[PDB]
Order: sequence, then structure tokens, then C-alpha cells
Amino acid sequence: VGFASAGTRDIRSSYVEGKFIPQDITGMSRNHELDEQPSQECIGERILSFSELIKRNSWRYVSDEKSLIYPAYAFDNPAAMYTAADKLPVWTLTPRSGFPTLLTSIGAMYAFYRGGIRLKIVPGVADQPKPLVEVALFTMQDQGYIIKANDYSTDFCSSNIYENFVTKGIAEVQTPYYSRVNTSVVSAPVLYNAGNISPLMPNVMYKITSNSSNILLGHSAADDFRFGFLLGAPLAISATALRDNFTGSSATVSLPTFSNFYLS
Amino acid sequence: VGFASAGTRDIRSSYVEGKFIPQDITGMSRNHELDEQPSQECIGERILSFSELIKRNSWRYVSDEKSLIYPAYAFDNPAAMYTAADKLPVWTLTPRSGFPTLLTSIGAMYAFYRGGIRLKIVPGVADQPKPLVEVALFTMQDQGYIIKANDYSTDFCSSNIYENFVTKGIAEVQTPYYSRVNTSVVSAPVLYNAGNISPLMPNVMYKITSNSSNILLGHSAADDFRFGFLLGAPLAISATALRDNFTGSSATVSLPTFSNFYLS
Amino acid sequence: KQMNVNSSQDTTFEQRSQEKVQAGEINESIEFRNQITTFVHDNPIITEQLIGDSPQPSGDVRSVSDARTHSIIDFLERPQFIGSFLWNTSDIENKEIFSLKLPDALMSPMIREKLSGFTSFSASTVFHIQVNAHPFQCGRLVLAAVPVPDILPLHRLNMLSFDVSNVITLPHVQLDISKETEVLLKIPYVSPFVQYDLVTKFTPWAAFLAHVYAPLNTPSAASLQVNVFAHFEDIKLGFPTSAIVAQ
Amino acid sequence: KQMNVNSSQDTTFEQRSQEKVQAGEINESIEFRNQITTFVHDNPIITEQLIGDSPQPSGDVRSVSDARTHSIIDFLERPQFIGSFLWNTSDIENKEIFSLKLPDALMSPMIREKLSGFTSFSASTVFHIQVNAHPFQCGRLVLAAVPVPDILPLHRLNMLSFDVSNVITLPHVQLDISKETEVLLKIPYVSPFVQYDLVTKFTPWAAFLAHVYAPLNTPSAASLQVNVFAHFEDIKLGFPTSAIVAQ
Amino acid sequence: KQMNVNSSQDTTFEQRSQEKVQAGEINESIEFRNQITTFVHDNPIITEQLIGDSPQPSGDVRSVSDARTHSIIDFLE
Repeated sequence: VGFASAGTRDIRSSYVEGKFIPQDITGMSRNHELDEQPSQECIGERILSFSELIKRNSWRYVSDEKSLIYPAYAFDNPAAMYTAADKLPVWTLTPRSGFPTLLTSIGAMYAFYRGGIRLKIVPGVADQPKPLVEVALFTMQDQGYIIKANDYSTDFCSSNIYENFVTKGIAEVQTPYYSRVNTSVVSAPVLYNAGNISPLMPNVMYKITSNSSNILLGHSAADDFRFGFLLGAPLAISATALRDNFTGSSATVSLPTFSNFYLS
Repeated sequence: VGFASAGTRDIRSSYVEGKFIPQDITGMSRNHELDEQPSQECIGERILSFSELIKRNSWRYVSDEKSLIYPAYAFDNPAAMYTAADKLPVWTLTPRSGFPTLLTSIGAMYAFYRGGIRLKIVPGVADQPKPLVEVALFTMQDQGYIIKANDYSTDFCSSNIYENFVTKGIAEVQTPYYSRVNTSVVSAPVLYNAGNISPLMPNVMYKITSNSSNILLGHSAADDFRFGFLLGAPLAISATALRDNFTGSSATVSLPTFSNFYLS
Repeated sequence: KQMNVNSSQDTTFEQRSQEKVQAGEINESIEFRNQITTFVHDNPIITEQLIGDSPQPSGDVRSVSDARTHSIIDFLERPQFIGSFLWNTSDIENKEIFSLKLPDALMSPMIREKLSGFTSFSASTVFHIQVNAHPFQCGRLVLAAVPVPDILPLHRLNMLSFDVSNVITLPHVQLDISKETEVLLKIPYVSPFVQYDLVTKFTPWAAFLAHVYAPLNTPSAASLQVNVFAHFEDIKLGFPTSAIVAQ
Repeated sequence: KQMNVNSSQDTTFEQRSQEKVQAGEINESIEFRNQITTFVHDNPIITEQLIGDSPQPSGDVRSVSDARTHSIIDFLERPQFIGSFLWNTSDIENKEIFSLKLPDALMSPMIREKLSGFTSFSASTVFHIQVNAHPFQCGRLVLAAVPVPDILPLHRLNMLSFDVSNVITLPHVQLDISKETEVLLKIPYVSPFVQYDLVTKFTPWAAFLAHVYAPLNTPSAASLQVNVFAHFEDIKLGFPTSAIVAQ
Repeated sequence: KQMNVNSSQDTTFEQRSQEKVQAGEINESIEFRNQITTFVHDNPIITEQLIGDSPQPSGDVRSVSDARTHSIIDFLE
């Protein structure tokens, strides 16, 4: 099409929309034309959208409360600190609502979202005598949109689902969008006064109860979920570098994974 | 067409090929359009090519040997020296193969040639008892492509032509191209080792024999001769200035002309 | 453009046909390609030649040019004498006459000079083993091929050196010196890499081996030369690069 | 014969079809050609491959192969940066910026590697001279071509060094640094030899020269690089030989 | 121009269509109006938006917008 120009020509939208078509350095567009053979012969699938990836579940948070109020639509990620000073752990992570998941990691690239989500729960202990888990829609206007041990004893007539840790083993829930608006804000700010009525997120949380002393919570997008308005790379650190221990202090960072959770 | 331009427009080949057509200063192309009346009324002919001029014979060299080996296709011109110093001859010429002729003077503007040549010989003396002249094709591989008195007494079965200085007066010969290549080099370098096998010129020379003590040799292009790849003006001096004698020394330069040759 | 230009484009008004650019700059310029280089000029250019220019006529070169033509592929397909190996009466069953890696064994200066400039190449390979025994000599050889020799499990390579039976199960051809004069084996290119890495040499795709199947059998001690000719076929070249074809 | 044989001929009964030979010998034999080598076999041969043999599929190599193909001719046609020459304000009319012999100046390792194996070659040549002056600088160069430089009469070579007027009469193109960005001159192959002798190097067919036509003119001392790009065209190759392409 | 331009005119060759001007200047430029302001640009410009840009759909505002419309005349009435 021409390698160079007098003035800007490679414009952000024009390229993505296919109106600006850069030339291959070899002059033969065939050299960068899609070839389907590789995925068919080597991979066995071909991923086309992050919409597919966020439907895969990942672990978000570990609770040590038998009955918990949990901020369903809070997509924030941990605060991180780094140091190369002697004898101090190199990396430290301090979560608010949980650790990063495919849902919150992909979400951090966008400003908005809409649609429902799914919840998965692994029990630390499947107690035979009291095997049930209840996940209830929690709507008290007074509650802050944060994690808190359940102290309520008056939330009658809620929407409840029951799963059995002994006959099944993992609890599976689907949460409707149930929003007062059609466009929510990813990691909207939660405040002291706030309560559970802000229009920036569905005014709905989870109340999770079981007889297991610990539970591992995970989530993913429901089938009607979407992220919108791409912003760019979110602030991030190398996940592999979390094993760093060059300061002489042993690495102490630990993400919520099944192996970390199930074994001590 | 336009007198001026922003950038080069008068390009060497474009003008000669008629693609670039400069405008007459008067604006009327008729002012530089060919008029045939002048040549028809005043001259009687109209020369169009140097191809015509080189077919005219001119004198090249004077020999004082009765039997001579002569470098037929050598088109070199004399070395010249100039000085304005007192009592020294102003110009001096030192020939190798001979002095300039129409053939070698026109040839000096080009790099290449192909085709045959013609030879003309005027005798210093037309000896009645031994009137014949022999011009033979000379091909000994050992001979350097230079002028040399004939010392060979074993060159049997050569291609020979005979002319009679008494019954005719001037010997006339035509030499075929007889080249190992289709493009020869004008004034190619001749070396010590060389001999008569270089591909840069036909590997053929003349062996001229008569009973005249002196002969005047001249040449011209044959009908199949051509010069190719125009280079430009060759290094040259004013022919008329050769009469210069302002240093007080009388001019001593003398070109091989019939009058110079026939009278002493 | 008689400048044997692969493509040419006057880009003077190109900026005037961009949808999101308004009142685009009119900029005299031209872009043209010659093989793997593209010249992007930002002003007028002049392209000149001899007056009445004519390329050298083809007939002029018949005295030296071959009526047959030769390209890179043609050179790689030329048979090459790869080696002459000794085989004598004292060698017993399964003695190794030779083992040649591919390409390695065919990487002569002629082949390297022509592959220079490419990242890689792949090809089928044809091997000829030739033996010239006289009529009173008998014996038998096996010419076989084994894939990716440098990365095959050791047990497999050992099996080949331990028993000729493990050579006979491989793709192979047998030579009876009293019946056949030469024998050929063609092997297609097979490897995890789509072409052989000329830059890092990471991994020869096969090896051809010749082992004694039945010993050279003559009334007194003797020896014969086992010669190898080889050439590539079904050649596929890589991509233009400045990387060195590794020694 | 899937041995990519250029030609094949069973010659077993050949002696039976000679007119002056009677009761000719029936001799099992076969002759076949592979590129420049012909194998003349005097007995049976066996030609084997993999069971159900299939050459590597073309699609497998798209990840590395160039959609464009490259032969010997293609390589010789590639533009090459031949040199960067200094031109400064102190150079006067006719100062020589450069003089490059042909082929010589284009005989880089890339070109030599591809010409290796041929007795000779001939080609038209395209030269580009590039100069990047800024708008407040003016000056003018001449890029010209002269034939068979090593065997031209000395008077001619001297004339070129004495006066730019003798350069302007030659086939040439002029560069105005304030108007044109680059200028090109294409010269066909012309010589007493039908191709250039790669073995004895006897005689470069031309030389391209660049002389100052009007000096680089700026308010204070300055200098510019005059760059040269060149490539061959209308290429004709010689005959297969083992002779070395001379240094 | 989806820049809700009231009018737009590329004036690059305008000087070439004046009768008493000969060999007029070719000058890349564009003039466009937006309500009471006219922008007279003397060089190229770039007009960009979101990839696949779509203005806010009208249905989205029914929860707050009045089905009746209000202009200056309406207010004065």
C-alpha cells in the first residue's frame, strides 16, 4: 500500500477496522495471511476471544469463616510491594476482595462490564453429618460491599441454593446481572458510608454458609457477561518472579490454589 | 514545450531519441526545421554519417623497408609533446602504428568496432624490372602486433594478392574482419608477451613486399565496418598549429602526405 | 520502468485517499521494489540508459552458455560423491561400513554456497551405494535409514550397533555384490522441525547407514571400496536471512 | 522412476539396434541422469523408498518459507549497498567521488557464493546514486559509465580525469541535490567477451563513475555522503565448472 | 465527516479556479463549519473516533428523558 507517508497514516481505529492495510516487508501479503493448518494439527482448538477465556473458572479467595458475606461483583486485585533489601521478602501481596482470576485479570484491561457471573466452592472439609452448603443472594442495604463474617440472624426469605459437599463435592452457582443500570464499572470504588446501594455494580452479594471451617471460592463469567471499553495493560507484575528469594528471606507469597488450600 | 523546469528535464537520451523537444527561442519551430535547399544549391551532396567519411582513404604510415610486417587493425595515434621554450620545436609527434587518418580519428571517439578494412599503397619507386607488390595475410602467433621489418623466410601458403606498380600504380587491398569475437576494442593495448593471439583485435596482420625502397600506406573502412559506443572527444591538438615556430626553432613536424612522401 | 522493477507505485497522492485524513499532503514520491529491497523515494528521480538501449542479445552467449539452466534447486539436486569406505574380509556380520548424517554429509562447499542466505531447507534424499566386486567374490550389504539420529533414544541407536536384525526392520535396501551393481534408497524429509535449521544446526533429520549383512567372502583376504553418491530432491527453501550457514 | 530422474534408458538391448553390429550382445544395464551427472549401470539395480512414501507436504513449511521464491538469477538481481563516499565543499569541478569496476564492485560474498560453479556470466547493471542534502544546500553530480576500463586507451581515461566535459559526453545521468533524491543509470553488458570471465577475471566490462559537476555549495564547510546501490539484470549464466571464482 | 459538520470544503485547489489568478497555488487546506464557528485549516487534519463508534442509543435515555421536547422557543412559551 506504501511503506511510508508524509504525515500520520497508521491511525488506531483505521487499522483495527481494516481501512488501513500495512504492507508486508516482503511485498507478498500471503506471508501474513491466516493459515489454519497449525491449530488443526498441533493445538486442537483455536481461541478467538477473551470472552472464551473468562468462562473458565479460577480461584479467587480462601475463607476461614463458616458463614460469610462476600462481594460478588467486586473485581479488584491485590496491592503489591517490592523490595530488594536484605532479609525482607521480595514480594508481598495484600488482597481486598481476593487474588487475581481470569475474570478479574482480563477485566482489568477494561472500564466496563455487564451480565452475570458464576461461583464455585471447594470445601476444606466435607463434613458427613452436616454436608450442606447454602449460597444465598444477600441484599441488605446497610452492608458494605466488602468481605465480612456473617453476624446477621434476621435475613429471612432470601433466594437460596443448596449443594452437598459429600454427595457432589463442589458447589456451583450462577448469579444474574440484577443491576440497576445497563453498564457497570470494573473495580468501582467502595466506600465506608456506601452500603449496598451504589449504581456502579449490581446491588447484590453472596451469603455463604456451611459446616466446613474453610472454603475456597472461585468464579467465572456467566454466558451473558461482557467487558467493554478497552483501556490497555493494567498495572502488573511477573507472576513467576513471586518465587524470588534473592534477599535471603524465603518467599512467602502464596496465591489461592487448590494445592495450597487442600494441604494445610 | 516550456523553456524552464523545476528539476532536470533535458536528459541525454531523451533528447537524442526525440522524446524531449526543446523550444526555439523564437517560439516558431519552423526556424530550426530542416531546409534541403542549401545543400542542393550550394554543396551538391549532404553527408549524414561518419560511416560515409571513414570510407574515404587517408595516409597512415611511411615505410623504408622493402618487406614489412604491419599491424593492420592497430588504430592508435601519435604521442605529442608541446613547448614554448626558446629554440625548441613547438610540437613533436611520435607515432607507434602511424599518424592519424579519417579511420583512426573518427575511431578515437568510440570504444568498439567490427568489420573489415581497406589498404592503399603508393610506391616511392615504380621499378620497371621488378614492378610487383605483394600484400599477404600474416598470421604467425609469435609476432607482436607492431611494425617490424620482415625477417621471416618460412611463411609458406599464405593468402596473397599482387598488384603492379608499373601497369597500375597504386595497390588496393580489402581485409576481412576475420575476428575471434564480434566486438573489437579500438586501440586495444598491445604488450611484449602478447604475440598475435589477443581476442581484442582480428589476429591478422599484413606482410607487404615490393622492390620499392619506400612505400606510403593508407587505409579506410570496408563496407561492413562500424564503430560503436560513443565516448566523446579524444585527446587532441590543433592540426594547423603544428606549423608554429614562435620559439625560434623551425617547425619540424611532418605528417605522411603524398607531397611530403613523393618529393624527398 | 525497464529497471526490471518487480513493482512500482507513484505515491504522490496517497495521503489523499486515507479516510480519516482530510486535505492530505500532496508529496512527490515513488516506491519501487527490486527483488528483496524496496526503495521508498521522497522526491523526483531520473531513470536513464544508453540511447536506443538494447540488452545483450541471447544468441551472443551460445558459445559459452549451457543449453540447460541451473537454479539453486538444480544445484542441490546434483549427485555428489560423498565418500569411499573400506569393506574387507575380516569384517563380520553387522560391521558398520559407514553412517552419514543428513544433511551433514552432503554439505560440501557447493551445497553450502547455494544454501547461504536461507534460514533453512528441507528435502527428500536419495543415496546410492556402489560396489564393484569381480565375479568370483560374494557378499551382502544393507543400506538403511534412521530418523533424527542425534535425538533418538540410546537404546535404539545401540540396537542398530548390536544386531543387523534391527537394521533390516528399518526402511532399507539390500545389495548382493554378485547380482546388483548399485542400489538406491530415497527417504522423504521427516522431522518435528518443518525444515532443517542451517543456523543452529539443531537437528539432522536422518542418517543413512550401511552395515555388513553377509561378509565379503573370497578365497584369500581381500577388500573392496563401498562408494556413496547422494543428492536432494523435493527441495523446499527457507526464508532470506543474513544468518551464517553454520560450519 | 520417482528418483526425480531427468531421463532414464534401459540399455539392455541397445547393442541389438546398431546397423553394423550383428548378433549384438544382450547386456542388462541402465543409464539415467540426475541433473549434471549421468549414471551408466552395468547390471540390475534396486530403487527403494518408505512403504507408501509421500514427500513432505508443502503446507507444512508455510511457517518458515517465503511465499516469494529465490533462484540464482533472483539473488544476482538483489540491490546491494556498494559504498558510501565522501563529498565535501572543498571538492572542485570534476573531483572524483568514486569509480567502481563491473562486476568487481558487486562481487560481495552473497554474489560470489551464487556465481560459484559457473565459468562466467553477463548482465545489464543498474546503479543508483543517493544523496540526502538538506534544503539549504545546493550542488550537482554526474553518474556516468565507461566501457572496458582496464583496456581502454590511456588518453581516454585521462580525459575523464582532466575535464568533466568528457564525462558529460558519456552515457550518464545528472543529480541536482535540491531537486532529485536519487538518480539511476542502467548499462547493458557490452564487451569483446560474450560473458565476464569469473576464472581469470579477464576484463571488467565497465566502470561507473561519479564526478562533481558543480561543487557542494553551502555557507560554511560541509560534507555529504554519496551512497551507491546496484544490482544486475538481464542475467545470463555460463557453463558448469569446477574452476574457482577468482578472488 | 461524522463530526456533525454543518458544511465541509476541501480548499486545496480553490486558488486554481479564480479567473484573474493564473497558475494558482495548490495548498492543502480544508474549511468546515460547526454551528456558528467555521474552522479554516491550513494543512492536513486527522478525524478519529472509537473503533466501531456508535453514539449512545436513544432507548437508553427513556428512563429520564421527557417524551416532549424543549427548545428555546418552548421555554419562552
